[PDB]
Amino acid sequence: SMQDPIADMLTRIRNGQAANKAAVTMPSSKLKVAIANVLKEEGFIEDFKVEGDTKPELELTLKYFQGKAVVESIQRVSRPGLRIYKRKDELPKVMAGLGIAVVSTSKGVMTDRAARQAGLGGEIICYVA
Amino acid sequence: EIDYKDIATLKNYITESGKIVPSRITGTRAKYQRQLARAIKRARYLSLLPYTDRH
Amino acid sequence: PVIKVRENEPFDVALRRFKRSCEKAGVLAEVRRREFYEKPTTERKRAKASAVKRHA
Amino acid sequence: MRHYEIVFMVHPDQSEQVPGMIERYTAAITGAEGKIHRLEDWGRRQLAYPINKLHKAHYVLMNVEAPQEVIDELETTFRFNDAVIRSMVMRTKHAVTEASPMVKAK
Amino acid sequence: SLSTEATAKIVSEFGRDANDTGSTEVQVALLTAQINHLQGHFAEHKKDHHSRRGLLRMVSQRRKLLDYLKRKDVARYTQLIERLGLRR
RNA sequence: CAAGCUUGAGUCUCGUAGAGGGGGGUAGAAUUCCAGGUGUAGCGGUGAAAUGCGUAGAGAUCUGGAGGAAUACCGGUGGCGAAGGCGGCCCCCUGGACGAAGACUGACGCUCAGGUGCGAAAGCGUGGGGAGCAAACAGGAUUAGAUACCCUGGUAGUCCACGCCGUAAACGAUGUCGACUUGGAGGUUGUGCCCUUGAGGCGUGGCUUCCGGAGCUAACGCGUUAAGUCGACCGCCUGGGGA
Ligand SMILES: [Mg+2]
Ligand SMILES: [Mg+2]
Ligand SMILES: [Mg+2]
Ligand SMILES: [Mg+2]
Ligand SMILES: [Mg+2]
Ligand SMILES: [Mg+2]
Ligand SMILES: [Mg+2]
Ligand SMILES: [Mg+2]
Ligand SMILES: [Mg+2]
Ligand SMILES: [Mg+2]
Repeated sequence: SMQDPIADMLTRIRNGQAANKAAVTMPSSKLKVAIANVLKEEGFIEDFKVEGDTKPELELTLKYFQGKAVVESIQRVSRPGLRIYKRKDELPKVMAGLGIAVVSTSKGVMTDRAARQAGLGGEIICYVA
Repeated sequence: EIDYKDIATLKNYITESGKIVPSRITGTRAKYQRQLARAIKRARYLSLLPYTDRH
Repeated sequence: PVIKVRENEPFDVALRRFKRSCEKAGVLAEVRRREFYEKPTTERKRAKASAVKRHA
Repeated sequence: MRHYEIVFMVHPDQSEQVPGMIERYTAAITGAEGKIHRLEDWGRRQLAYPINKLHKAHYVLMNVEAPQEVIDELETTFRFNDAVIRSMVMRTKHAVTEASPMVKAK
Repeated sequence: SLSTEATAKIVSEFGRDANDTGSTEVQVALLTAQINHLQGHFAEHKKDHHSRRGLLRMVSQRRKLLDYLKRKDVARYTQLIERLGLRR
């Protein structure tokens, strides 16, 4: 079943990028929007849009640099089957710092760098590079 | 539309020996070749059509 | 196959007409097939093999 | 109520019982709140192949709308009756009242 | 399966109206009626293993619906089982 | 924890295709047998034979009858089923799938150790049934031998009822459910639309076959029915032999 909506969003991005698709649409959620924000603010996607009221649909405009997709790798870390939580000092850095780790902290969803600056820890949602 | 009573139309889809003619020869649709075969068998039982070219 | 010899038609033509009626009805083919027992697995294997051959 | 197309063929030596059979069959259907839509006495007809050393037999078509109880006793009365050499009751999705190709080919 | 007239009768008896067809009480009663009717079929046709699989699906579906109603409204469940004469 | 929400999952209405299951009828071909007509010296079988059958009249042919088992053609990389498997025709009882349009319930869902049920053939028990086929067994051959392959026979068994057994290369050698990712040609089964239609034109679902792109793979190959990209849960593997 649809037990992991977050891994689905990442897979929709991953497959869309591989299929040279201009955009990817999926059923929306606050958490999907919070991740979409971090992806846009770090230049992994162009822009995101939430259409509808009763059945919200999140659309993400994919980014393509030159002959290639911007998102090289996008993997789910913490998942329903095994939750990954890290302390401020244990926070992981993707590509030795050249990539981002989406962390869910007490003060919201942000990058590994952001949480490190804010002295926070949390659930490691995904790795993006 | 197909009926065992219409031995007029039925006689076109059976051979000289009484055998049902395959869809590959008659060019009929799959759904209706099945409907035909049932009608030919229904008409055969009721002695409206023969089984073999002996009787 | 029931063949009726026509008026002023030679015997050679009537026999050739009969041989073609038997060829059409598959007389010798149905006898070859029924001579010996064939397992359901074997007739299913033959049907699959012939369907593959009917692709050129 | 279900729809049925009954076809029974009577021995030619008993072709006189046929009107009496029709009267009785119709009475059992109408008696059980059932309806009769088509009835066609085809009379003596030539058989495609012989059945019980016979060539020719009396045919009767019937398109009925009746409960499964009277259609069951109709099926048994055909087995029990020696006059009926063959019968076939076929369930139909809807009632039919149109000249069958037997009425039309004459 | 269960007749148009028989199904409609159950919908009225257990539903909020004639159109409240999805109500758990309606659903459980429609399954109860068919499970009970089929008892007669499987008494004569004990070797009908294929149809029995479909009956067991009705039984397992009823159980899942009954357990759902038990946690959502204990009173509505207590009434429903007493109304159709079932333990659990 | 509380209240919801309708997209997941169900319920309802009308239909559609199907060897899906259980029961009861019934039909025509053929084999064997019995009974009779005609007929006369062979038939049958094989690589060749012989065993075997036939002057108590076979085989061949025609007619009548008994009985069992299986359903030619249709028939199709056709269809249905969870798998095993399911095929003449008719009815009765019944399970599933799919489509169209709305309405209803409101996360009721997915998976599943243990548990439970089903489960080809052979085999087992009791009573039936027994035409054909045929383990065993007998005879005739082949061969250096021939406990075989071939031939003539033939018992269990194969068939039915009720129990049992619980296994197969039980295979797609591919666990189930869900989401996402270029295409081409067919087959099958729904349905919306358009024409003067004794057919086609344009869509939109379910299933299925061949080919193939990316990707994947040790390769072979797989390729929207994945063996691709991901997630949930389960089963299982850890060198060969021993086992
Ligand atoms: Mg049904
Ligand atoms: Mg016979
Ligand atoms: Mg509501
Ligand atoms: Mg036994
Ligand atoms: Mg032998
Ligand atoms: Mg024994
Ligand atoms: Mg095993
Ligand atoms: Mg390739
Ligand atoms: Mg391929
Ligand atoms: Mg070892």
